[PDB]
Amino acid sequence: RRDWENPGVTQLNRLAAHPPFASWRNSEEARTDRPSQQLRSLNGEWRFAWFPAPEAVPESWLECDLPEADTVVVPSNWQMHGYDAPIYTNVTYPITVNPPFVPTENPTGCYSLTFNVDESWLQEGQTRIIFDGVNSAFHLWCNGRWVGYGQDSRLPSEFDLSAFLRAGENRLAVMVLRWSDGSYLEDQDMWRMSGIFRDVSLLHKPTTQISDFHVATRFNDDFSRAVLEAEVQMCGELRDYLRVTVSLWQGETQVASGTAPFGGEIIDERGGYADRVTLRLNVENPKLWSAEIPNLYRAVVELHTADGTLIEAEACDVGFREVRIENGLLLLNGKPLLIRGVNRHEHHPLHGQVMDEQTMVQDILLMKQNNFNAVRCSHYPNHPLWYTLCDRYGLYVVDEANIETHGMVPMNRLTDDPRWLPAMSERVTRMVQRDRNHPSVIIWSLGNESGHGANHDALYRWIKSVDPSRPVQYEGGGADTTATDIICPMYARVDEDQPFPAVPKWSIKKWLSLPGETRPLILCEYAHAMGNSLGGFAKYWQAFRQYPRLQGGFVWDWVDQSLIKYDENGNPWSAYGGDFGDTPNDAQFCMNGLVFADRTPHPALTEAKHQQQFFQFRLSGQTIEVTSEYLFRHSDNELLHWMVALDGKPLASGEVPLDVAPQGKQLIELPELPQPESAGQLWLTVRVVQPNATAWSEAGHISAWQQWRLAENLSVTLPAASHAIPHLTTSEMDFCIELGNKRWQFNRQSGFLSQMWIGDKKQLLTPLRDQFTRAPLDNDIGVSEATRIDPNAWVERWKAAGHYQAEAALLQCTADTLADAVLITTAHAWQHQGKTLFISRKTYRIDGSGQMAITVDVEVASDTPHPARIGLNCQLAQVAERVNWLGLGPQENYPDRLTAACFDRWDLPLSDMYTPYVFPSENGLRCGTRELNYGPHQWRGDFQFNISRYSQQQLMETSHRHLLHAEEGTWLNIDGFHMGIGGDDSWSPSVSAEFQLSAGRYHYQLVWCQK
Amino acid sequence: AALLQCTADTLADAVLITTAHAWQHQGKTLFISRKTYRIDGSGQMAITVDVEVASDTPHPARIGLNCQLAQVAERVNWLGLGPQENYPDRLTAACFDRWDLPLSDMYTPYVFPSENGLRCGTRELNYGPHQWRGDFQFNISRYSQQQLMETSHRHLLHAEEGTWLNIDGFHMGIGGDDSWSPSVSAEFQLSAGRYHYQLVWCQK
Ligand SMILES: [Mg+2]
Ligand SMILES: [Mg+2]
Ligand code: NA
Ligand code: NA
Ligand code: NA
Ligand code: NA
Ligand code: NA
Ligand code: NA
Repeated sequence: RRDWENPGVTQLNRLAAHPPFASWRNSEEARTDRPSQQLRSLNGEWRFAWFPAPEAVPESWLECDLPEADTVVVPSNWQMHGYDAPIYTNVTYPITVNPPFVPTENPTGCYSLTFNVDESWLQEGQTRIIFDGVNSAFHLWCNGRWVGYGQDSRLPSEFDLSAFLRAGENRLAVMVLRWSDGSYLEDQDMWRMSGIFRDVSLLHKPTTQISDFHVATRFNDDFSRAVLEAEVQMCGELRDYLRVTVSLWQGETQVASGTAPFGGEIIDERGGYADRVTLRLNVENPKLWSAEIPNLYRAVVELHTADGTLIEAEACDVGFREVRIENGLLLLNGKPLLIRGVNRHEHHPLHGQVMDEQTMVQDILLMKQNNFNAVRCSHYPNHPLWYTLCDRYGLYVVDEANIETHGMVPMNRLTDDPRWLPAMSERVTRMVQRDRNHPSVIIWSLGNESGHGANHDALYRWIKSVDPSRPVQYEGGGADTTATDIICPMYARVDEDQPFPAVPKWSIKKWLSLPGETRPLILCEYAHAMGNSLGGFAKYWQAFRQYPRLQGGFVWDWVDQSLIKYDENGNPWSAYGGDFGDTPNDAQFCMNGLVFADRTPHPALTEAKHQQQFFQFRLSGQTIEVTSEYLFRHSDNELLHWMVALDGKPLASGEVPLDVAPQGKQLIELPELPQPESAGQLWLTVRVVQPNATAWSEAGHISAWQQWRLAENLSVTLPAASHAIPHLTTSEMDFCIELGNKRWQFNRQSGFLSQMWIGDKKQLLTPLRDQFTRAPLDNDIGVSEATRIDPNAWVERWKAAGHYQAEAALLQCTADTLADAVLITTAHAWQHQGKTLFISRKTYRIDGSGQMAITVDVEVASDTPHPARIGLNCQLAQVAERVNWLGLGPQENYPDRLTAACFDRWDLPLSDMYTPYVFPSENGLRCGTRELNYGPHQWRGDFQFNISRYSQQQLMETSHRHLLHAEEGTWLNIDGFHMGIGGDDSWSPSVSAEFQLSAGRYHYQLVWCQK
Repeated sequence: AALLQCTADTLADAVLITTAHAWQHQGKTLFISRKTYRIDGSGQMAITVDVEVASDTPHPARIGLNCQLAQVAERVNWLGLGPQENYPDRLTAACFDRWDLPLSDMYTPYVFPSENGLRCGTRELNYGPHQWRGDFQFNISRYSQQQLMETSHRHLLHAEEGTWLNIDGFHMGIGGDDSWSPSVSAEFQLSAGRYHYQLVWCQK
């Protein structure tokens, strides 16, 4: 029948979808969500054999275990065990586009498991098996007998095993197909794996059972009163003595309880559902649920007899919250939301796509600690535990159907095809039937990148029909089609329009007011965090706050999809597309996260935390205006800590308790501040600290911060008169300056400071020369390849202009002696094939104080691509342990991504000045620095810089970070100016005009001396 | 202007004059100006200017130099934005080219006198025997900033001796969204803290 090549057959003998069941036989246990004897786990060691195609599987395998098979762990992806290679492809399907057919060489995983079943389970009731996740299709045999078939890799497939099992030992045989017609609906930008990668369990239910139940909560005008409505459905034999009791608990305190026999109200001319019943419970002053305060209640559903005998119990956590769109705004419990969200794939560096509680909790904590309050299930229903955690920890979830047909041409070829409506409907309907009781889920999504087809409109309507409690969104077809209640574009920019044909990406501000538009706009994806990114992040947030209908978005995305491989000596390294022999592939585009695969933060995470703060501040005189962006909670676990410092020197600090109501304000006046001892700039820094621990944070957690320049006192006092005078020594080849223990050497042919001495030690490995380029960032590269060059990408424009091959032509080099110093003057012209790209004019003034003032003035041809930077560099001879500086820090920061950094005195080990992006590039920069100290060297001025053991050349020539090798000495890069990193997207120039080096003529000055 | 430094150095083919001033008021240093004047054997005077503006003082109306030339010519020839008066936040209509106008046209007769006649993006200015080169903004007329500031009606203005010249490295926006509250957009307020600009003065 080749059921895996027919979208008309997505399952065989599969049981209906429903909310999480456990069939407790004790109510108290259901109330506490404790383990159930009726819900067993079959996770653990299984038998597994790999085959190249289903036709290669031996018939003996159904009856008897294969001796060639290995014992492996389940759940898991067999690619992670190395049976075959995992594939990373973005848009292009991993298989030939020829729906509904798949390759004949279809990797087949044969899993089997011998397990016990107690006679008590077979003597009464129904025993079903549940597969939470099987990629991508599979057939099922129990004791040699065929049971059923299933598709859709991201939702549970359940079958009734009652007629197949026997008391004692039993053997399951599961044949998993890597590819199937269902693969055409699973073209998400991520690794292509397969296997039984989610929990497998055994559930026993009484013959007469609770087959389904829906929990709803509607409120009155001010939410002071609510009604919990619970529709319960049963299967089995109807009897008058049967009853359904639904009780609601708030902790240990029972809040309400209701009981009733089956028999619903009249529905139509044929009557009503005799097998259903709706219980309604009133609740006064309910504790509302929100990401701010995740108050949860427990709903216990009991199926029993009128005499009081319990037959079975189910239950769920209930969160009293209302989600509705009104007058253009998405409201939660009547208040307009501000989505601080992120897209999150289920990815583990070692386990692939198998999730575990530990990892889920770790992601959630990091998210809430960094001011995220929402997550989007990109792009499929998640592991069931994920919704439980979000309910409890408090995160707004967008539940997304497992539907993506990005590779099709056009994108909606399948979604507009009625013969694919069935397969699509199951992926949407079975998702709703499974998660509709989770309060964390506030929005349903019809899928991702599948264009806009009629099937979308149909399913969009189906949801609005079955579940009115949640809005429905979908981005395909233009982000604003008839299949979405929310304008949810991906990578739409703040002010810049991208008028693509048929599916343009308008600036979000303009989008809201297009003629006739009135819906709220929340980007389903924005701020592509690939590599050194998130430049311009602060621009979205400024907009979200000013525009009521710009209600935020979900950053793309949470964690890099890098995998772990081992080298020749067992050393692990982060691998990406193509590193497994997988081809065609999309290399590093699988790494777009705010954190590395191991959950170690990327520098951009801190920018997100800052911009996403819940407290806004304003300064006026000595009064700080604190404004809360919370919608429901008072600042009951926050205190404001202020600190005034002069050029890094702490001059005064204090603490004030924060007592601000949601959306309210608090005025805090600072004490009379004492005038600073010397000259310099006074800086004010405030921080919001949570004194007490929470479920998601430790005591002392900093949730927000801000800075302001206070009084500045310009130094107007001339330094002491030098004692000695620098001596100049002109020679055919050099201009040497001597001053005590110091020696400066300027090569007259190159016109560069080729060397410096402090006593007997040389200070340079490579001369100090100008630099106008940088090792290409992922955003500089885009989709350009050696095979497919993108002339539009920044990297290509620089290469094409000769920026990386520019050779300096010495125009002038003269030496002059002053009354108290030696003045060296140079002028270089960088040219490429007769084109003068840049002209550098400098003057070095070495005085008796032993200081070398470097004054630089650059000219950049208006018709050459704006340069990546304008500074100097050199390979210092020394290698120190610490790096001390006065500027923006402590973490890496760039022009368009430095709002999170603060100005102060920072001190870090040299290694922290290097950001280990898997794909190497220019990194570690720190802007707005007035003083830098390394070893015996000190540079002063107003510049940005990066210092490490890796030269820009090595960084741009190396593909993986583990292949880098510390160079001799330390490479220093001091820039007077540096281009922005961009990041609105990573496949087209995204550096905003204000952050491009286009002034034409640049000036900057540095002073080098001993610390 | 409090003088902090004024030195002279004889070079291989020129004389270098270095100065440093600090403008104060009530013991507060508003701005600091550092310059060097380089005069070579060609008779050209290269002026390098680097200013510091206290971050806590209101952003200055402009950053440049001014003086009253003894000269009084009839024409003003320049290579920059023109031919009409243009300011940083109102120069889109101006075009870059070689303009040549009568001195009076370098003056805008606003009934209520104020700073006027400026021209931006100028790389070369020619007046009488003088020529200034660089990348500056400028206005030139027979009325001083002081007279314009103290005179209520344009008909009460009297032509001063010689010609008043204002060469700006940077000039604040004029604004206009309204005329009863600060309206100069942030990007047009001189708030960088440190400014640099250079000029070359010569004859012919
Ligand atoms: Mg099928
Ligand atoms: Mg895609
Ligand atoms: Na697990
Ligand atoms: Na908003
Ligand atoms: Na990607
Ligand atoms: Na508090
Ligand atoms: Na590279
Ligand atoms: Na006046």
